[PDB]
Amino acid sequence: IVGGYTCGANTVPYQVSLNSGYHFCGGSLINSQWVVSAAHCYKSGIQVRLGEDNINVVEGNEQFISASKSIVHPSYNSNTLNNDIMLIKLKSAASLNSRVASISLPTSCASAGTQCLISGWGNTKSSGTSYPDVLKCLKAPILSDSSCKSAYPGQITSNMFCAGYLEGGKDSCQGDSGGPVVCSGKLQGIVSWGSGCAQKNKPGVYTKVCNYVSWIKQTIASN
Ligand SMILES: [Ca+2]
Repeated sequence: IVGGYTCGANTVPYQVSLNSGYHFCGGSLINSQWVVSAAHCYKSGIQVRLGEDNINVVEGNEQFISASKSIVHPSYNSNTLNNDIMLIKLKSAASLNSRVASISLPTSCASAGTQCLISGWGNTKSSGTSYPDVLKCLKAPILSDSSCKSAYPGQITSNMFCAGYLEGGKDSCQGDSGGPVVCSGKLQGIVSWGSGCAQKNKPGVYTKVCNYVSWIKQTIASN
């Protein structure tokens, strides 16, 4: 399968579903008490759902935990989606196992051409509305900054990256907001935006997590 595929149950154990009566966004578990997501996913009364596969069915590996806190990045701009990152505290610590695991923070930024894993539940159709119910996966390289910016002129900042193919076809536009981009076992990206939807020269656009690591560590330790 060249593109969107079915991950397999609990193959991506750091993957979280944010629920407000429905699944509205994804997120990543970074330690037993904290989740990172996109700031554009900011909402009151979240329930964070861990160990999911089929989000409509109780399949036995779940943990359902209310969010106690959310902290949107102080420089988040909801017009440009610059600094599209938010931290979510769990009311109770999650219980960690094979299917519920934390993802490490990067120690450096990943380079262009690095193959990454993008995951989520969101829309599959470049042209229509089709929302599947088990965890979906995509493997794509990080594009060069040039390639990214020339696809979205004036719209890409240092705190963003693109991943995929300049011919489009395979993309995570609405492909599940808030969800992870993981490269070499490290969390590099957060599913942020993408003008169009898998259009020719319209990749996915991700929050460049490697710029925020000091913010994340300082903030979680203080909160
Ligand atoms: Ca389930």
